[PDB]
Amino acid sequence: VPPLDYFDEVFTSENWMVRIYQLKKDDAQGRTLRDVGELTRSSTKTRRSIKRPELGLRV
Amino acid sequence: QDVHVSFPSTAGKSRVMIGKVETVPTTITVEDIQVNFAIESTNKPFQNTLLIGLPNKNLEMAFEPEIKSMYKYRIDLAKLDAALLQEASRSPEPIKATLILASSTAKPKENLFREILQLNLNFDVDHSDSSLVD
Amino acid sequence: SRTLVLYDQSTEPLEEYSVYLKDLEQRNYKLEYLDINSTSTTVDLYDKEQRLFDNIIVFPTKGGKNLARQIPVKQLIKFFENEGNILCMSSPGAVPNTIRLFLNELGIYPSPKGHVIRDYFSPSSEELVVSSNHLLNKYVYNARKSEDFVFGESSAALLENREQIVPILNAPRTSFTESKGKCNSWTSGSQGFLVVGFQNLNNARLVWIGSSDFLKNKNQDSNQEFAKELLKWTFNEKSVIKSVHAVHSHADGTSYDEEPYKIKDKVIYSVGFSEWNGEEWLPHIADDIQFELRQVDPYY
Ligand SMILES: *[C@@H]1O[C@H](CO)[C@@H](O[C@@H]2O[C@H](CO)[C@@H](O[C@@H]3O[C@H](CO[C@@H]4O[C@H](CO)[C@@H](O)[C@H](O)[C@@H]4O)[C@@H](O)[C@H](O)[C@@H]3O[C@@H]3O[C@H](CO)[C@@H](O)[C@H](O)[C@@H]3O[C@@H]3O[C@H](CO)[C@@H](O)[C@H](O)[C@@H]3O[C@@H]3O[C@H](CO)[C@@H](O)[C@H](O)[C@@H]3O)[C@H](O)[C@H]2NC(C)=O)[C@H](O)[C@H]1NC(C)=O
Ligand SMILES: *[C@@H]1O[C@H](CO)[C@@H](O)[C@H](O)[C@H]1NC(C)=O
Repeated sequence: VPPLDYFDEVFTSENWMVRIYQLKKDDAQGRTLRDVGELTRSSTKTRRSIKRPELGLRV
Repeated sequence: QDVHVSFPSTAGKSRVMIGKVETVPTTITVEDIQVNFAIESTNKPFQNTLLIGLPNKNLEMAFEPEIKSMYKYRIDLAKLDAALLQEASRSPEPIKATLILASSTAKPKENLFREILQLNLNFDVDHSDSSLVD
Repeated sequence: SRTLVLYDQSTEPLEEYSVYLKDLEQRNYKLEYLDINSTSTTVDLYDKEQRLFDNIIVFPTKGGKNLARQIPVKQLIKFFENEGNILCMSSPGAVPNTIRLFLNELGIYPSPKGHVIRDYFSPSSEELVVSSNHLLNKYVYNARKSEDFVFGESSAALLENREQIVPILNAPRTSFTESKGKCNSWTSGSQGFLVVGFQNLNNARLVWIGSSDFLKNKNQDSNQEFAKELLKWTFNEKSVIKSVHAVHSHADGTSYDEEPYKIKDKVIYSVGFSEWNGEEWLPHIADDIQFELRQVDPYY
């Protein structure tokens, strides 16, 4: 079972019969909510990686 | 000195030609793949850039090849255009191509910055709900 | 309105940025000087989930373990989600590491060290001078007449296409960027930017300047006006907008509660605005604003 990023658990009953999840409010800086969870969850993969990215034109 | 050629090698029915309409280039000719080869004109090496786009909307992109002699500046109108055409097709304005050739030696006269096409294309407007325009 | 500066002794003196600082003190701010070449932490931005300083301005350092000891990335994020304001700059001779990863995490990409821009059509061949007909945005600084801003050796940035980017100044149309090699590696043309800004939700602003010698005492004659104006925009002192209460009712006096709406009839809608120039709230006049009556799909 992989982890979810866009939701979070709020209440879960006694014998695990009803589970209630809540939509997580949107990111205050434009970042996709998968990328911030991957940044927090995995503090490995450190590197220098000086290379220019492949972007489109700012219109 | 050197000579430089140019050709789109497009994937559509577009780009009718107009032409050009201090250290000037002489002329441009069409051999009608679909080469638009000019004649020799030079000032200095070490800087060479072809600019396609329009500066009224501050939107352009740069192509920098060399095969050196002679140069090749092929401009694919199928893959190497992203959102310039979708601005170009709403309000009909001719997109331009401009040649930059310069270097550091103090020869102000020997510098080259002048557009040498005024082309006009009609492939398709074709909004695919591509939001990243305005 | 407690600020907090970060200066490096080894690269520049601190008295070289003098005339912009204490005029900054004149409208009742309070500074806080803080070294990076003296080994004692003493900087807790957040204490027991309470943020202390309102503002941060930094100065260009040569990387180092000291800046990573003072503030790493996660305190900049958690500081910046709680309405703190940042003025930060870099240099071609020295780009720090955590600042570069913080800004790449925001959405603007500055060029690393060794890459420097240059122009072969400029009227002076030593420094790099940009004319005042490149200014994109208008609500931050509006150029009254023609001016010529002076930079030194400087870096350029290239950015993404988000809603929140506010670019201020641009590169000349005949520029490029070189490393030790021979090309236009990082950016080329007028797609490099030299002063950019960033607003966000829960409104809080930061600015990036791509040049070291833009706030020097020796260069104060040329660009004194522009620098003061950025220093007002960044600290939430100009161009803020407040919204007056919005009501809606029947065409007549009766409110919605007393007669709830039928399938069709006549209503109206009104709203009001206000703008703060530093001292008073004044009325804000704008030609276009719009109303939308949507269910899942706009109707009106
Ligand atoms: C049970 O549940 C269902 C799901 O919840 C309900 O279904 C929904 O119903 C609504 C309306 O009943 C649907 O809205 C439609 O969408 C169609 C489809 O267009 C296409 O939509 C797809 C996405 O699905 C999109 O990718 C395509 O590009 C394409 O647009 C659309 O043609 C309809 O017109 C309407 O779409 C809009 O309607 C709203 C207002 O209703 C406007 O904001 C918008 O501009 C647009 O067109 C309008 O058309 C009106 C009359 O048709 C007219 O009054 C407006 O002025 C406006 O524009 C006009 O356009 C025409 C021609 O272009 C001109 O002649 C004219 O001058 C003017 O310019 C919705 O899609 C649908 N949802 C799903 C999932 O199917 C269902 O109702 C419910 N049953 C019930 C309640 O009984
Ligand atoms: C700055 O750091 C260097 C490196 O350790 C040190 O030698 C020097 O004394 C420090 N202070 C100044 C004023 O240069």
